[PDB]
Amino acid sequence: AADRADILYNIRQTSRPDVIPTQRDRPVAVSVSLKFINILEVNEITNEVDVVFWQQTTWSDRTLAWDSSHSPDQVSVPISSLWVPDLAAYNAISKPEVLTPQLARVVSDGEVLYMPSIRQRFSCDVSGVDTESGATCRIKIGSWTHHSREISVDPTTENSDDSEYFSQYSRFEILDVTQKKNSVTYSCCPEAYEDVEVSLNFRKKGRS
Amino acid sequence: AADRADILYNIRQTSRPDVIPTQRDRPVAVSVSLKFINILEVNEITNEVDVVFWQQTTWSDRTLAWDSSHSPDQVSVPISSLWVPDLAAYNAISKPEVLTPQLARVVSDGEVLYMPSIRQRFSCDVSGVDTESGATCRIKIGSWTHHSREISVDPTTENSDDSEYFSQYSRFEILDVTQKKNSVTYSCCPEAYEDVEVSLNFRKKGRS
Amino acid sequence: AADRADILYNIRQTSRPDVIPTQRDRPVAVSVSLKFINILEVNEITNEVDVVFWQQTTWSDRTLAWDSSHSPDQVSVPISSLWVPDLAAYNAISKPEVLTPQLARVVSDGEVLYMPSIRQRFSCDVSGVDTESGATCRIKIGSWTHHSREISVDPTTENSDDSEYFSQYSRFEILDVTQKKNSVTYSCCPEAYEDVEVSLNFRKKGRS
Amino acid sequence: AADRADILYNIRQTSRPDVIPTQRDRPVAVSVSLKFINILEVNEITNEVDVVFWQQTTWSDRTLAWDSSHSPDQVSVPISSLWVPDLAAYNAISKPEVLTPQLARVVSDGEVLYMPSIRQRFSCDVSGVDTESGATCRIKIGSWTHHSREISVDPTTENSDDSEYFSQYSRFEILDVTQKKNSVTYSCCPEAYEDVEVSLNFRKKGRS
Amino acid sequence: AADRADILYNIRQTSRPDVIPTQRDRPVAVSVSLKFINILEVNEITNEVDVVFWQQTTWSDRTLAWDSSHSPDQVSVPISSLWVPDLAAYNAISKPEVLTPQLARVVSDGEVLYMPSIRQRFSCDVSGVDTESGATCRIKIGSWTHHSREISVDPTTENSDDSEYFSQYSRFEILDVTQKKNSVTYSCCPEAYEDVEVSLNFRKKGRS
Ligand SMILES: O=[N+]([O-])/C=C1\NCCN1Cc1ccc(Cl)nc1
Ligand SMILES: O=[N+]([O-])/C=C1\NCCN1Cc1ccc(Cl)nc1
Ligand SMILES: O=[N+]([O-])/C=C1\NCCN1Cc1ccc(Cl)nc1
Ligand SMILES: O=[N+]([O-])/C=C1\NCCN1Cc1ccc(Cl)nc1
Ligand SMILES: O=[N+]([O-])/C=C1\NCCN1Cc1ccc(Cl)nc1
Repeated sequence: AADRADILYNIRQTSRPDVIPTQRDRPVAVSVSLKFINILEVNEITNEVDVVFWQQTTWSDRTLAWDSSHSPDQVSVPISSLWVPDLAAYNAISKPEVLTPQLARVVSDGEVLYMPSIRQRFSCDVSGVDTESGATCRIKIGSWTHHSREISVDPTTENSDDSEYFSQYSRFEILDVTQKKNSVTYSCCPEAYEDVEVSLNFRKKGRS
Repeated sequence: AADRADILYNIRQTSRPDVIPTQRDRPVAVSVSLKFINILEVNEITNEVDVVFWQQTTWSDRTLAWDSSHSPDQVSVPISSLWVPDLAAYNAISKPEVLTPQLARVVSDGEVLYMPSIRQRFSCDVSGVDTESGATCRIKIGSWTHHSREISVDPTTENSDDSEYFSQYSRFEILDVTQKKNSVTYSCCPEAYEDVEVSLNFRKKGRS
Repeated sequence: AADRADILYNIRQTSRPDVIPTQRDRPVAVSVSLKFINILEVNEITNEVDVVFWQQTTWSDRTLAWDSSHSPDQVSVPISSLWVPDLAAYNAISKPEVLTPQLARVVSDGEVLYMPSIRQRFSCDVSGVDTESGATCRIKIGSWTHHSREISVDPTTENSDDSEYFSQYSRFEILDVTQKKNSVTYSCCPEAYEDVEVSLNFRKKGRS
Repeated sequence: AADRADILYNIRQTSRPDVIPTQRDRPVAVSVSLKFINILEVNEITNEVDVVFWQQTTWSDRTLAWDSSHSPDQVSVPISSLWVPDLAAYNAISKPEVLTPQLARVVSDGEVLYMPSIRQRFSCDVSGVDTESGATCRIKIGSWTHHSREISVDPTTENSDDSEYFSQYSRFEILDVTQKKNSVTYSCCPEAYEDVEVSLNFRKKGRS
Repeated sequence: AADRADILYNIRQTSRPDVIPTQRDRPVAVSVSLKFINILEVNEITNEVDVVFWQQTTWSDRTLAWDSSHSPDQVSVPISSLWVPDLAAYNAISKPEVLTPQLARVVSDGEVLYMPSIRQRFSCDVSGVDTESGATCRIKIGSWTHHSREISVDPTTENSDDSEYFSQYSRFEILDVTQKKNSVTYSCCPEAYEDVEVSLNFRKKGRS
C-alpha cells in the first residue's frame, strides 16, 4: 500500500533525467501543442512579437510506470526529476521565460504531460498585422540535439478552438492557428531533425 | 525541552518538499488572499497593469507538527525545506518577482503561512480606470498542476480595509477588492482546477 | 595556535544558517543603518526612486565564538555560512541588487557585521524634489517574518556625516537623513514587527 | 551491449570538466563555425550590433570513447558534465545569451559536438550598413585562457550558403561571411591565443 | 612527471576558496590593473558611463606551487576552486557583467592570475567629455571586507599604452590613464582599507 511519497520516491530511483527513454530501438514520440494566451509587443518594423502560450507537451516514459491498484494514478513531479524533451523554438530571439511552477504530471502507466506557460519573443513575419488578412507568424519548435530516430515531434491532432484560452483583453485577435510538421537535415549531421511549425494568423482589433 | 534548532532539525527529517501533504485521501486546503500594496504601471491601450501585492497563503502540513509544550510554537523556515502550493496567476504575463526573503512561518501544529511580497504584470481589463467608477482587473490564482481532489483554494473572507496597506504614493487608489472562488476544467484532464478570482476595482487619483 | 582555516572550519561546524541565534530566550538585537551613496533615477510623477546605499548591519551570534588568544580575532565569511536577519524594505518595488561580494565580517566574541552596497528602487514621496526644501522619501526596513520577540531592529546610534560617502556626481544632493525606530502589528499575528524608518530629504542640485 | 544509460553513466564517470583533454602533448584541436541566424539591432553611430548565431563547436576527448559495436555511438550530454573550450568573443560587449538547451553531442570515438544558438552584442565597424556595399562587422572568437600550445582554433572549412539559415524577416541581409584563422598575442608574454575572425558583410534591406 | 589533471587535483586539495591565503600574518599582496577596451553608454547629464575593461588581478598562494621542470608551468582553473580577492568598484552603480569564462591561471611558483573582461556602469565625473581636454572618470577598486593588514592592493605601474587594446569603434578615445593608491577608514572599523583609484581621461572623438 504505497502513497504519493512512495510513488515519488520510487520514481527518483528509476528515473534518469539525462537519459532519453528510448524503448527498444524506437524514437520517443513527443506531441506538442501551443495554446496561445496573449500577444504583447509586436513590432512590424523589426518583425518581432512577444507571445505567451501554454506549451502542452506529452510523451511516454515506461521507466516511470508503477502499480496504481492501491496507489494514485497520477502525481505532480518537478521536471528536474524526470527526462524532458530538449525542445527549442528555432526562431526565438530570447530564452523562454517560464511563468508557471515547473511541475509535470506523471501517470502510473508512464505517460507524461508538461504544460508550462511561456513568454518568449520571436523573429517572424509580422507584416500585415494591421490589415484584415492579418499577419502570419510561424513558430518552429523541435528537439535541439535528438534527431528523428531518437525524437519525433508531431502536433497533437485535436480540433480545438484556436482562441479558447486567448485573453479577451489583448489588443490582438487570433484569426487562425495551424500546426504542421517537417523534417530537416542540417550540416553537422546526416540524420534528420523533426520540427513542428505553428502558424499564428492574427491581427489588431478595432480596425476601420 | 527543545529549541529552535531541534524544531528545524525535525522539520528537516519529516518534510517532503516534493510530496503534497494530503492527509488521507482528500485535497490539501490552501487559503489564498491578496493584500494590494501598489499599482505601479497601467496601460489603458494594452490592458496591462504592473502591481505589488502580498500573497497571503496558508495550509496545513501534519508531518511538521511537533510539541511546543516547552519550546517555541513557531519558527521561520526556508520554503525550500517545505512543500508549497504550486500556485500561479492564470492571467499573469511576467514571472512573479518575489521581493521578500523566501521564508515561511510554521506553527507547532503543522500550520503553514507564507506571505511573499510580489511584483507581477497582468493582462486584465483596464477600461474605465480614468473614470470615477474606475476599472476592474480580475486576477485568477490557483494550483497549476493539482486538480480539485488534490488541492482546494478558498479566499480569506476577512472583510477588511482593501487599501489597508496600499501605498499612499501610488498614482492610483483602490475602490474595492472582492475575492470569489472559482472552478475550471481543461482539455488534459476531466477533473477541474480550483482558483480564487480577485477583482481589483481601482482608478487613477485626481480631480476632474 | 589556530589559523583562519581552523576558524572557518569550526564556524561551519557550529553555525546554523537557518536558525536564529537567540540568547537565553530573548530576541536577536539587529542594528541597521544606511549610508547613502547615490540617488539615480527619480520620478516625481510616479513617486519612485532608484537609490544606492550601504546597509550597515550588525548582530550577535555567540555560537560562532572562538578563542582568539593565539589566533586572529576576525575573519571574512560568506553569508551562506551564517544565519542572517531576513531584512526587507517594505516599500521597495524591485528586489535588492547587491553590488558587492557577499561576505560578512565575524569577530571571535560572536559579533557579526555585514555591509552590502545595495541598489534598489522604492515607492515613496518624491514630491518637491525640484524645490529648495527638496523631497523626503521614507524607507522602511525590518525583519519580514521575525516579530519583536524574535528580532529587534534599532538604528545604529552612530552619527556619520549623512552624505559623507554620497557621490558628488549625483544630480541630487542630500539635505538631511534621520533614521527613526518603529513597530507594526498585522492581521496574521498579535505580536508586532520592528522596523527602522529612514527619511531621506534630498533635492536636485541648483544652478547659477 | 550497453544501452544509453550505461553510456551516459560512463561519460559522467570519466569526464573531467576542468581538465583540458590533451592527447599526448599536442594542443586540443577545436573547430569553430558561426551560422548567422539574425541581425536584430544595429547602430551605426555607436558601432554596435545585436546578432543571433549558431556557434558550431567541435573537438575530441578520447577518454570518453566507448565500444559502440553493439551499442549507440552517439548521445546527448549536458555540457555541465563535460570539459568545454573556454571560447570568448574578444569584441563582445555583452555576456553570450544561450537560447538553446545546453546539450552537447558525444560520439563513441570521443568526438564532441556542441552548437548553442547565441544572441550577443558586439563592438564592431557598422559604417556603411546603409549602402549597397553594406558594412563589415568582424567578430573574433578564440580561447580566453589557453594559448596555442594548449588549444588550437580552426574554422570548420565547409562550403555553404553564408546565410543558409539567416532569417528572411530580418531588416538586414547578408552579403558575405569569411571566417579566417588568426591569432592574438599580448605584451606581457610570447603566448599566442588562436581565434577565428568572422567577417560579417551585411546591409539594411531595401524596402523595394 | 605530472600531467594537468594531477596539478589541478593538488590545487583542489590545498586551495581554500573561502580562506584568504595569508603568510604568517603578512597581508596578501594583490595587484590590480585595468585595461580599458570600450566606453559605451555615456551620459554627461547624470554623470554615468558604461565601461568595458579587463580587470587584471594578480596575487600568490605559494602552497599551490609545484615543480614544472618536466610538467606544465601553468593551468587554467575555475575560480570557484580558488580563493579570489573580494574586490569591488566603490563607485559602480551596477553589478559587474563578467563577459569571459571565469577561469584563472595558476603558475607553478604559486602565482595566480585572473583577467575577466568586465562591463560595468559607473557614477563619475563625465563633465567635459565633449571637449579637447575631455572628462576624467575616477574608478576606485579595492577589497570590500579585508583591511590593509589582510590585503593590500597595488596598481601595477607597468609600461603599457592606455588604449593599447581600446576599441577603435568606440565613440570615444582615451587621452590618459593614471593609477594611484589610497587607504581609507570607515565608520565601522578602526583598521583601514586600501584601494587603487584609476583616472580615465577620455573624450568624444571628433573630426577637428
Ligand atoms: O489546458 N490544459 O489541458 C491544462 C491546463 N491549462 C492551464 C493549467 N492546466 C492544468 C495542468 C495540467 C497538467 C500539467 Cl503538467 N500542467 C498544468
Ligand atoms: O500582513 N500580515 O499578516 C503579515 C505581514 N505583512 C508584512 C510582513 N508580515 C509579517 C509576516 C508574517 C508571517 C510570514 Cl510567513 N511572512 C511575513
Ligand atoms: O545547424 N546545424 O548544423 C545543426 C543543428 N541546427 C539546429 C539543430 N541542429 C542539430 C544539433 C546537433 C548536435 C548538436 Cl550538439 N546541436 C544541434
Ligand atoms: O593582457 N594579458 O596579458 C592577457 C590577456 N588579456 C585578455 C585575455 N588575456 C589572456 C589571459 C591570461 C591569463 C588569464 Cl587568468 N586569463 C586570460
Ligand atoms: O562604511 N563602513 O563602515 C565600512 C565599509 N565601507 C565600504 C567598505 N567597508 C568595509 C567593510 C567592512 C566589513 C564588512 Cl562586513 N563589509 C565591508
